[PDB]
Formats: sequence, structure tokens, C-alpha cells
Amino acid sequence: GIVEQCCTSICSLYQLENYCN
Amino acid sequence: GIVEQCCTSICSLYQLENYCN
Amino acid sequence: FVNQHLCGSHLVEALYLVCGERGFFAT
Amino acid sequence: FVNQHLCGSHLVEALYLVCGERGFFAT
Repeated sequence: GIVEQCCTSICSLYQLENYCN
Repeated sequence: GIVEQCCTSICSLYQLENYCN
Repeated sequence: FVNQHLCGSHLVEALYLVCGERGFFAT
Repeated sequence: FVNQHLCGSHLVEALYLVCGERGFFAT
């Protein structure tokens, strides 16, 4: 999920954005 | 500049982006 | 250098910023 | 709630994230 992708690892803008809405 | 716009105040994505490159 | 992880409350802010009008869970 | 200001080192990270390929001063 977002934590694995964006916190444990480093995520891009585009990846981050599929977690909007 | 960016500090006034994004730190002292709250900036949008679009505003932030004119500080790229 | 700087930390490139977005955790917890910084994650919330990054979402606020990038999601804009259409919002995000769990605001 | 959460802090919506992007200062200093959080500002650097926000730029890293949003600027992507074309970079930013002063990386």
C-alpha cells in the first residue's frame, strides 16, 4: 500500500497520485 | 520567493512547480 | 542530504498538496 | 490537524517529489 511504497521505500509523484481520491 | 509563498504561507502544487528548474 | 521518505504526517501533507481538489483518504 | 507549511528540509523534499526529471535549485 502507500506506506510500503512511500514511507518504507521512496515513491514518485505518479505513484503517490494513484492514492488520491 | 518560495519561502514566503510555501513556508510562511501555504502554497499550491502549481505554485510550488514554478520553483522547479 | 534530505530524507525522501514520506511517513505519517508528512505523508498526509504530500497528499494534501498533490491531490488538490479531488481529495484523499482519510483527510 | 497536520502542518501544511513546507519549510526548509520538507521544502526540499516536496521539490524533489514534484520537480522530478528536470530538477531544482539548489538540489
